[PDB]
Amino acid sequence: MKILLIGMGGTIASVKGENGYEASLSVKEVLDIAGIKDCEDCDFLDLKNVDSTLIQPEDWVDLAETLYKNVKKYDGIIVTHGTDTLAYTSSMISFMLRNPPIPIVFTGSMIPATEENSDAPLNLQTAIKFATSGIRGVYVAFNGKVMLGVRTSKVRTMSRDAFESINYPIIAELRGEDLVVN
Amino acid sequence: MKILLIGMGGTIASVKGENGYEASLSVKEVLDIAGIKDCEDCDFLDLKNVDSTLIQPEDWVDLAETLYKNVKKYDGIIVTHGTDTLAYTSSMISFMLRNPPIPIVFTGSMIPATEENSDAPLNLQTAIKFATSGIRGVYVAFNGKVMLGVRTSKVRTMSRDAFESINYPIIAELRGEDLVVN
Amino acid sequence: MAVLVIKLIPGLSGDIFRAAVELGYRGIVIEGYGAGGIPYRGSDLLQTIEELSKEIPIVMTTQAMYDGVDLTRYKVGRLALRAGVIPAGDMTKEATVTKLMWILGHTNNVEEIKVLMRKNLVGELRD
Amino acid sequence: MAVLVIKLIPGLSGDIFRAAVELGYRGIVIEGYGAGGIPYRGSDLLQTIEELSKEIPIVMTTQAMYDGVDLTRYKVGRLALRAGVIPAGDMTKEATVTKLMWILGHTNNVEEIKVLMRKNLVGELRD
Repeated sequence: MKILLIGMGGTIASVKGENGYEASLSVKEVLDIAGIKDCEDCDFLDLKNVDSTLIQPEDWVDLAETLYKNVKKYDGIIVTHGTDTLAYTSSMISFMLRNPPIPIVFTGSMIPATEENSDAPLNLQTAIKFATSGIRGVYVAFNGKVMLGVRTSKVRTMSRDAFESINYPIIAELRGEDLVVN
Repeated sequence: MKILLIGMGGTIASVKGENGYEASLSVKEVLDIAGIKDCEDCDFLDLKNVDSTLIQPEDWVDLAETLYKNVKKYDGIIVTHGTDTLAYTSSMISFMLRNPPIPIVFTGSMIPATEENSDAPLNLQTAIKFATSGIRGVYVAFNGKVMLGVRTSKVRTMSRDAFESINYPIIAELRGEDLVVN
Repeated sequence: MAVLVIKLIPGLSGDIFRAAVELGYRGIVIEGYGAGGIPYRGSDLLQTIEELSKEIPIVMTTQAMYDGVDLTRYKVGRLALRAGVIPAGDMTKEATVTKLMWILGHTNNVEEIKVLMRKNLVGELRD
Repeated sequence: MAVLVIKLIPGLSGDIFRAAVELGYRGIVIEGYGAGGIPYRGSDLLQTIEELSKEIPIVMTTQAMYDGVDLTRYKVGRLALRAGVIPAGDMTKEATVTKLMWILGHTNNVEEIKVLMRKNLVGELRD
């Protein structure tokens, strides 16, 4: 029931102005604007606020250190991330944190959390439900599916169904309020 | 009703020995071993007998010249080809032969025509049915589908359903003895 | 003529693109992330492209299988465009590579190549 | 350390691989066709790999999205193996690149890297 949410930026947290500026929400702001009010005991940590296209290998070191110092203190961790290099990060973190004691769930959205039709609420609810499972490891939640993080690829560039599990079964799939694993 | 079949090699024409040699059937041998007996007026031309992985840009020049000197003499042309670079060839030929007067259909198989469970008969029947349509252009037939040749990609490496039309509707799909275009 | 296709990965530098140009490659395709773009901080890749894109065509497609690129959609895209990157739109990777090859076969004028790559020649592209 | 990912296309030569090694790249991934392999006639690519694969790991994955590689399935595969190419099995391209990067972070022994790449470390590979 105790969850840590770590922000890295991405479209999910994106906020655009008419002045031509591009700003970014913190993780807590993302959850609140996405309308997740059922997050009972949740902490928040803002590690980065970048377009994921900017991600470099040094960022994976930072993220892994951060994860390593929190895996014992939480029952689950969620990392919000841009979709562009999300599967790269989830892959590298999988090699860096061999055998996490908890679920570590990467997610994001194709449409900013600030828009009315965003996929952010579905993705966050999915990640949250899975961070409460007892299933240890590194995963990606997107479009109602939970996929093994080291078997995930971005497959579509302009769709809500942006990710797939490649050559491996999907871990779980949302059906109502239920994550189903078969 | 007058069709030219051009062989380039590939798995479809592959024949392996216990001596460790690898041999290749000509196009006519492929059709006959695949059991296509309904090919009324068909000519045959063997341009190459190679694993398609070997294809280089100079081969596209040869193939295009060959095609250019036959497009007027036939109602349809079929080219048998290895699956590895099939979509490359069908793409380049599409730029080289702008506006062919006839259908030009690339095809092949994941399983050699000599095996009992081969996809060769389905692929060849599909290509033949489409070479008899009045629909001009460069296309790929595979697994019962006809796809625009310049929108085709190899998507699977170990399946009969090896190709897809990317960001474009499938041209036609087999249902019985019928090619359906919607 | 000779084309080089390079996948964009985190931390990829511009030095191999220089080497490619020096080696006599007449075109380069970059498979970017998502709808396409070049990282503007964290590497010299963007600066390198600004320079090279006026000497040979630099084409951007996507590493994803479906939906293609749209360099107007994001800042990383708009800067790639500013830097002279030619978008591949919704073309397949096979169409993108072969189309570039075909074009290079009868012009090396980068701005001419740019126009051709963006024009639907035979059904490969929505222009 | 630094990894380079190159898509195999018809007529691709070995010269850019030499340049990559000379530039100090510690690993190279090749996205081949289908179940994987290197053309044995028509280019100097295979000969170049025979040489370079003992200095840095050369990894082979596929350009296709599903089913991965199997270098034992075809002659072009078996010669790639003979030439010292490390297969990526059924790994994603993201797992392949990042796994190589991670390994290179604590050894540059090519034969050691070879073993690691072929071992299922965390669920990324069927070994």
